[PDB]
Order: sequence, then structure tokens, then C-alpha cells
Amino acid sequence: VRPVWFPGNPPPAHLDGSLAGDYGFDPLFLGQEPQTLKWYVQAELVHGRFAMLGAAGIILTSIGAKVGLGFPEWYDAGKVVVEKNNIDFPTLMVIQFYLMGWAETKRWYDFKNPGSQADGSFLGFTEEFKGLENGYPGGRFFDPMGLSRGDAAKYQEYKQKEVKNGRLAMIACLGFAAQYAATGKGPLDNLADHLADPNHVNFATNGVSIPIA
Amino acid sequence: DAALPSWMPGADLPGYLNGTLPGDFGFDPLYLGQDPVKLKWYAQAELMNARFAMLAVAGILVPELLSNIGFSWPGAGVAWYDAGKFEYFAPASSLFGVQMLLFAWVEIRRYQDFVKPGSANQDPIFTNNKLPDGNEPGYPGGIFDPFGWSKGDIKSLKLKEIKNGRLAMLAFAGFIGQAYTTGTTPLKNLSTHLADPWSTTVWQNDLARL
Amino acid sequence: RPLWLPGSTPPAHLKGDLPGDFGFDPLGLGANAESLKWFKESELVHSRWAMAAVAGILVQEIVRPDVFWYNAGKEVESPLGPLGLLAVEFFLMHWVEVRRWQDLRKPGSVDQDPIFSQYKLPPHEVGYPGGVFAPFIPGDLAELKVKEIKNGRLAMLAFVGFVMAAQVTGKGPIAALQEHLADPWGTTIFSKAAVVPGQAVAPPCKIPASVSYKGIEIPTPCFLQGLWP
Amino acid sequence: RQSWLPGSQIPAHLDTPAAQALAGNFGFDPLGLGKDPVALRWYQQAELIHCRTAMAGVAGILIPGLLTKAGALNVPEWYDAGKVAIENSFAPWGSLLAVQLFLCGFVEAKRWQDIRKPGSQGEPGSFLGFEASLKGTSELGYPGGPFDPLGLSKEADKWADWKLKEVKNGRLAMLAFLGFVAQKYATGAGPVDNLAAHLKDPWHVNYATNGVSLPFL
Ligand code: CHL
Ligand code: CLA
Ligand code: CLA
Ligand SMILES: CC1=C[C@H](O)CC(C)(C)[C@H]1/C=C/C(C)=C/C=C/C(C)=C/C=C/C=C(C)/C=C/C=C(C)/C=C/C1=C(C)C[C@H](O)CC1(C)C
Repeated sequence: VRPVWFPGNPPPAHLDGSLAGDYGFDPLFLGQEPQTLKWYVQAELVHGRFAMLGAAGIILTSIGAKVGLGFPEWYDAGKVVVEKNNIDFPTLMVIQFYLMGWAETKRWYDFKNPGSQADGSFLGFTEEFKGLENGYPGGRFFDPMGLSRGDAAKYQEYKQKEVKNGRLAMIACLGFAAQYAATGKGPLDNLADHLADPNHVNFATNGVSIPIA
Repeated sequence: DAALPSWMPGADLPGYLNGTLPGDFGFDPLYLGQDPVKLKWYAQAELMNARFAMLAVAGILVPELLSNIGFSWPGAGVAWYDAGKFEYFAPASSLFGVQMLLFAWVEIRRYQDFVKPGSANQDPIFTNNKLPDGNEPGYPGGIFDPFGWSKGDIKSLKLKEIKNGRLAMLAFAGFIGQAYTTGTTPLKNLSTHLADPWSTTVWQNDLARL
Repeated sequence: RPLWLPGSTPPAHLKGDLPGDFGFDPLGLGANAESLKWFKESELVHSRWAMAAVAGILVQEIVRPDVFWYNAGKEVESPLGPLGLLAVEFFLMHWVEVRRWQDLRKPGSVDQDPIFSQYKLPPHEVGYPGGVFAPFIPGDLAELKVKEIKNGRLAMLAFVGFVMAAQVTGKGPIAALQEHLADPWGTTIFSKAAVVPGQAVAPPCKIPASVSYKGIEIPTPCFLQGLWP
Repeated sequence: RQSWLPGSQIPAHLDTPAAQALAGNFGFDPLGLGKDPVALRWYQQAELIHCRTAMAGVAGILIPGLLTKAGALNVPEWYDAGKVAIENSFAPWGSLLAVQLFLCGFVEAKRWQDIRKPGSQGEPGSFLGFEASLKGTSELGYPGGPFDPLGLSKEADKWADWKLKEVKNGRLAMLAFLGFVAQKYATGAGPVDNLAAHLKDPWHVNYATNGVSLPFL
């Protein structure tokens, strides 16, 4: 009934169409055990949301590089920022692990004990850290505009768009790495080359993807 | 948490602040006086720090203002932060030694009253002399109120005392900051501002020092 | 009830109670009641600020044509230095904004004058102070509440036009209208920019990149220039 | 219940009412060292002595150091003060330590026997009339009596707060001493210099840039 990844093949039992983006895809039954499935749900959402920010960051800075605005390529930005701004790499990295560490550990213990981060232990904040659902921590800090607490159907549709856009961005970031490794150029340089010659400038003629070509 | 004056009109004030202390505007954003035994100690502390700050600010600004005018005397243009190194009749050390002895007697006499109200209202030597029974820690009265003011609107007078003290405590804090930042006396700092207020804000001053 | 798209069904949350309700909430931003209460005030504040800015920028261009509004901050010179002017602005706006905010957080808790006890705003609605702030009302208040929102939504969209026109043409609102009226077929953005699969063409930023002001050098960037058509 | 880690499972041995009566109980014993009540009692005594020694020592390193930095003092750095003091002393270090162990061992033995049996040091006729005061209080590790000259422990409405400040300030001073040792080995300077240097350029002067703490980055 629900569209599946391989039309004609019955959906796995541990996939009942309840989760957003449920197309019955678990060929290696990695999410067969429930608690494991809940963990993987937060994992896909966390991976996907970072990929969406990543992809949008690379695309904008790549546009600024395509035009004459002086934005470094994604694979060269890390060195430009540290060099031009004389920023100490070790300090920045440790600061990140401090901030991410705090946010990740609080998200981790919310998964282990749902609602346990809304006791007021953190500066007396209670409701902003209770969490609505696994991988969906609404409230007034994370959902400042209330889109999750208004129109249940709109919330379900938004969840479908989020997971699908996140899986697309995760595929796009794997594409940005593979294309840079195979071509040595930027992503919007690759799109301009293809658009110029789509039949003669593609992966089949890159001299790397197909070794016998 | 009633209809008494508030530091932020419209806010839910702490219930523990009920308007029994002077200047109760419900201001305890960090919930320090939530515990009653701490609040009891903090009330006296605020009154003591206020009463010394009021005397200090007076004794810091009056001499400076007299200095600006033709008033002549040993101190003259002595900056408050330079008064310690000034040469007096006795060595600083000696004076400090006397100060700590003299204060040990009065502070422990005041402290006795606070721990047991009306326990130190009698002259140890001239036993006959004493303070009127009706007494609250922080308000000894008797020979400490030689003109009878306490008899009149005491609550208003206590609110005027706390208000003037909080402003004095903030003034002294200013003197400390402005002196360490502008490296000059307070009435000089005020003259600089009154000459060109627009171009004499802490923002511009600190920006220049950066 | 008139709607933004004739023949369409408005969002269930958009019944028609609020002024300016033409059933327009495609993203569902106002389906939460407490969120709608904030956005309603935000739309009013944005509207009134934009209406005054669009009026001021047009008048400033007529009275002071030589001065381009975009370059006014650096050009306007007063004896009250930039910092002195800002300090005064900061304190005055902090007070008015907190007073207005507290009205939204606790309605009816800030209608009393804090210096004169004899003066208090009558019971009212958030976004509509009235009282001393409303000495005269020329007509039905409900009708003017529709006029205010409609004239405000147009002004908010005009300002954004003045900004983009300034960065694309380097001219004030009137000077642009005249450029367009001189050659409409060659003055529209379509006649200034064009993106096709083969190539991309965008009008250049006509705003200096940095301004030198009282020995500071203020960064002055164009808006999302990289994504410009 | 305050928790060292909101949402974590508190050990049942730290949720027991007697354990909750202990100051500084934030449910922190990830290694399960105090599961045994008798051990928890010895470790509570051990934590109190470490806290009170660290607070006294750290105060004797920071306070003199700041005063010297100002000028009010000329004390040598904590890691150089032994050599400076023994240089012009009346006794060599070995004699001074021998006398220390004798006097410390005696008072440490009396405290020890008080842990083995609380109130034992009040044994009548054991200390020329002082044994009466040598009996502590109902709370082990809180002798009071002559050790509380101002009788602050006599105010039951302030007892808990006072003990919490002692444990939290003690745990901080214990970590401040470990920091003084680590920073000395990683910097070659004193704790007051380390503070001033970091405050001058915090983004480039830290343990990530010391060339020791993070040998991987
Ligand atoms: C005694 C040992 C002890 C240990 C080992 C931990 C360990 C931890 N606690 Mg915990 N706590 C401990 C005691 C206590 N905690 C708390 C209260 C909490 C709360 C409320 C929370 C934790 C949390 C955490 C975790 C934070 C995760 C992270 O990456 O943080 C590192 C993150 C940082 C931001 C590091 C902090 C700053 C860094 C040390 C450098 C400081 C730089 C500053 C510029 C300092 C400048 C000062 C100047 C300007 C004055 C973590 C595993 C958090 C958690 O994950 O809970 C699930 C959390 O929310 N603890 C209390 C009081 C009740 C404790 C003791 O009394
Ligand atoms: C009632 C206390 C009080 C008063 C009347 C003043 C007055 C003055 N200060 Mg100031 N100051 C104070 C406290 C105070 N200060 C405190 C507590 C500090 C922190 C320690 C400072 C630190 C400070 C610095 C660094 C500087 C000044 C400076 C100044 C002068 C003008 C520049 C300026 O406005 O800077 C800004 C002052 C502040 C932002 C402090 C806020 C004022 C306090 C909090 C009162 C709160 C406002 C309230 C409505 C009361 C108003 C005063 C009342 C009499 C009407 C001016 C005469 C500047 C100067 O020296 O000029 C040459 C200067 O650079 N002050
Ligand atoms: C948000 C509204 C706004 C803002 C930020 C500005 C800002 C500016 N205007 Mg302007 N203006 C506005 C509205 C505004 N105007 C309106 C509505 C009109 C039509 C009446 C004008 C007509 C106008 C002219 C004719 C000129 C300016 C000029 C200027 C520039 C310098 C003059 C100056 O402000 O000196 C100081 C301003 C004053 C001392 C006046 C004080 C403010 C009055 C007296 C109080 C009114 C308070 C009001 C009730 C508050 C609600 C307003 C609302 C926006 C919140 C400056 C950047 C001048 C310029 O372009 O310089 C090159 C200039 O020639 N404006
Ligand atoms: C609880 C828990 C539980 C779970 O289960 C697990 C775990 C985690 C393991 C645990 C934890 C633990 C810890 C953290 C510990 C730490 C400790 C310390 C740091 C101590 C110090 C400690 C420290 C201390 C005592 C200190 C001491 C010091 C002193 C005396 C001083 C001395 C001196 C001075 C004055 C000066 C001179 O010139 C020199 C000298 C001679 C040097």
C-alpha cells in the first residue's frame, strides 16, 4: 500500500510506515531490534540535519567562489579561515568539543531517560528541554515558531520533508567528496563543465570512475 | 509578591520579600534571600555597608569640592586614593592598630545585640546609662538618635536611609571603577563630562583605551 | 471574506478575527495561538517602523536630494558624536521597548505613568495602546485597523524595494522611478540581469564595499549579492 | 535530588537516607567505590581530611602569590619555597620532617582511634582532663569542641549550609592543587603567571597550545 523502495517486495515487519520516510528499506535488517531502531532514527536525523547545513554551506560558498566574491572552495576553507584570521586550530577544536560535548551529552541522556533534562538542573530551564518525540525535541528553544505544536497534519508533512531532504543532502555530501576526489575541482565548477558539455563531460569520461573506459 | 512597589512593574516578585524590610522592591533575581536566616544576616549587612558607604562618599566628595573652591587646609587637593600615603601625626600602622582595637569593642557590642536583641543596651561602666528597651538590630536609637527623629514616620525614614545608602554604595563602586579607568578624581571626571557630555561617555573613553 | 487567492480555502486557524486576515499563512506559521500572538505584534511593529522609514526616505530625498538615504549615516554630521547619539537612543529605546514588551507578557501591567500616578492608559489590546497615544480617531477604529495593516504591508515591501534598488542602481527611490520612466523596457531587473543554463549575468553592487567614518572603516556589504539574479 | 549528570542512574548506595545525609552527595560514584557502607564511612572521613588540607595548602599558595604579584609580599613560588626556607632555617629538612611525623602521627592516631570507635578519646583519665573535650560530636569528621572555638556548629539552622560550603570549597581546592602541579610541569611558571598569561591572549595561550596536554593535535 505505502510506496516501497523496491516495488513488489513486501515491507519488513519492523517497518510499519509509522516513522517518517518509511519506505521499507532495511535489507540487512539492521533496525530489526526496536531500541536499536530508535537509536538509528536519531542517528539518521542527526546525520541528515548536519548534511543539510553542510550542503547549503558548500553550495553558497561555492556560488560566491563561482562569482568574484573571494569565497574559498569547501576543501580549502579550513586553512583560509585559520591563516587569514590567525585562529589557533587546537583552541577552536577543543572549544567545539566543549560545546558539542555539552549539547550531545544532554541529548544522549534524554534518549537514555526521556524528559530527564527538564528537571530545572540547567539554569532552571524546564520545558525547553523535555522533548516531544525521539529525534524531535520541540519546545520554545528548538522549535521557536511552534510549527510542531500547531496543525498535527502539517507537523507530519514537515517531518516527511525533513527526512527526505536530509537523505538527499547526505547523498549530496558523498557526491561532493567523490567529485572532488575524482576531478580536483569545486562542485559548481563540475556543474558548469557538465552543463557546457553534458555528453562529453561526465563521470564516464573523468578517467577514474570507470577504469576500463 | 503583593501590591508593594516593584523594580519591574508587572513581574511576579519572590514571596519571601513581603515588605517587612525597608526598600523591599522584590529585587532578588538570583534568589539569595530565599532562605530566612541568610536574609536576616543580609538585611544587617546591607544596612552596615550602606552606612559606611554613605560616610565614605561624603568624605570623598566634600573635600574635593572644597579643594576646587578656595577652601585651604592640610588636605587641600589630596586625592582620596592618595590619602593613605599622606604623612599624618602618627604612622599609618599605629593608627590602624588603634582603629582595630576601638572597632573590636563596638562591633562585638553591635554583634551581641544582633544575636540577642536588647542584650547590649546598657553602659558597662556607668550601668545607670542605657538605651530604650524597644530596639531592633541595626537601629540602636537612644543616644544614637539624640534628636528623636525615630519617633516620627520611622518607616519612611528607614526607606530614605536604604535608598540613600544603595546610591552611596553604587557611588563608591563608581569612584573605584572611574579612578582605575580614568586615573583621575571623581569631580574631575564630572567636569570632563559636563564640558562635553556627548564626547565623554564610558563607551568612547574605553574605545580610545583599546 | 476577501482572500489573497480568490476561490481558495483559508487555513483553519485563519478564521477572520484579526485585521488584515486574507487567509494567507501557506507555511502554517500562525497555527499556534501563543506564536500568533507574538507574530501579530511583530507585524504591527514592522509595519509602523517601515511606514515611517518609507515616508522619511522619500521626504528626505525631496527636501535633501543631494543626500542619498543609503549614505546618510556617514554623511549626516551633528555636534552630538555618533556614540553620544547612540547612547541616548539606546536608553530611550530600551525603556519604550521593555514597557511595550511587558504589555505583551502581562497585559494591563504597564498602562500607569511611573512618574505621575494620575495618568493611566484605559484597558486596551496589545499592539493598540490608545489613550494618550491616540488623541484623535478619524472614523471606525476597526476600519483604520485594516487601513493600518494594509498600508503597513505595502510599506514593508517598499523599503525592501528601496534597499535593493539602492544596491542595484545606487539611487534613491525617486531617482530610480525616473530612470525606469525614462526607459522602462531597459530599466526593469529583467533588463538588468539574466540567468540561462549556459551563463549567469547579475547587476554589480553600486555600494562601496567599506566606508571610512571617523577612522573606523565600517563594513558595508550588499545583500546576498552571490544569489543576485 | 541534585545529580552530577542529569538523567543518569544514581547508585542506590548514594540514594540511601544515610548517604543522603552526607554533604556533597550529588550521586557521583561511577566506579562503585562506596557501595560498602563501612568503606563509604572511611572514604567520607578521607574526603574531609583531603578537603581541609587542600584548602589550607592552596590558600597558602594562591593568597601569598597574589600578594607577591601585587608587592605586599615577596614569597617565592610554591615549588621553590622549600629550598628557600630550609636555606636559612635552624634545622635541616630531615630533622624538621622527623619532628613533623612524630607530632602528626600522635594527633592522627587519636583521630584514627576516634574513627574506629567514636568518643573513645574521651576515655576518663587518658589526657590530663582534656579527654573530656577530645570526645567529638555525634557526626564523625566534625569534632567541634576546641576545634570550633566560635561555636558556629551550634546553630542547627545553619549546620547543613556550612558543611556543603566546606565540601564544595574543599573539592575545588583539591582540583586547584592538581591544576598547580599539572600547570607547573606543562608551563615552567607559577599559577599567578599562568593566569595573567592566559588573560592576555586566552585564544592562543592555553593547554591546547602548551605542546604537552594534547600531543595529538
Ligand atoms: C564531580 C564530577 C563531575 C563530573 C565528572 C561531571 C561530568 C559531567 N557533567 Mg556534571 N559532572 C560533575 C559534577 C557536577 N555536575 C553538576 C551539574 C551538571 C549539570 C546540570 C549538567 C552536568 C553535565 C555534565 C556532563 C557535561 C558534558 C560535557 O561535555 O561537558 C563539558 C562542557 C563544558 C561547557 C565545559 C565547561 C567549561 C570548561 C571546563 C572551560 C571553562 C572555560 C570558561 C571560559 C571559564 C571562565 C571563567 C571566568 C570567566 C570566571 C559531564 C559528563 C551536563 C550533562 O551532560 O548532563 C546530562 C549537564 O547538563 N553536570 C553538578 C552540580 C549539581 C556537579 C557537582 O556538584
Ligand atoms: C549613581 C552612580 C554613578 C554615577 C552617578 C556615575 C556618573 C558618571 N560616571 Mg560612572 N560608574 C558607576 C557609577 C556611577 N557613575 C559604577 C557603579 C561603575 C562601575 C564600577 C562606573 C564606572 C564608570 C566608568 C568606567 C566611567 C564612568 C563615567 C561617569 C561619568 C560620565 C560618563 C558615563 O556616564 O559613564 C557611564 C556610567 C555608567 C554606565 C554607570 C551607570 C550609572 C549607575 C549604574 C547609576 C544607574 C542609573 C540610575 C538611573 C542613576 C543615575 C544617576 C542619578 C544621579 C541620576 C559620570 C559623571 C565615565 C567617566 O569617568 O567620565 C569621564 C567613565 O568612563 N563610570
Ligand atoms: C524611523 C524613522 C526615521 C529615521 C530613523 C530617520 C533618520 C534620519 N532622518 Mg528622517 N524623516 C522621517 C523619519 C525618519 N528619519 C519622517 C517620518 C520624515 C517626514 C516628517 C522625515 C523627514 C526628514 C527630513 C526632511 C530629513 C531627515 C533627515 C534624517 C537623517 C538625519 C537627520 C536627523 O535625524 O537628525 C536629528 C533628528 C531630530 C533632532 C528630530 C528629533 C525627532 C523628533 C523631533 C521626535 C519625533 C519622535 C517620534 C514621535 C517617534 C516615533 C517615530 C517612529 C519612527 C518611531 C537621519 C538618518 C535629514 C537628513 O536627511 O539629513 C541628511 C533631513 O533633511 N528626515
Ligand atoms: C569521587 C570519585 C568516585 C568515582 O567512583 C571514581 C573517581 C572518579 C576516581 C573518584 C574521583 C576522585 C578524584 C577526582 C580525586 C581527586 C583527588 C585530589 C585532586 C586530591 C588533591 C589533594 C591535594 C592536597 C591534599 C594538597 C595539599 C597541599 C599542601 C599540604 C600544600 C603544601 C605546600 C604549600 C602550602 C606551599 C609550599 O611552598 C609548598 C607545599 C609544601 C607544597
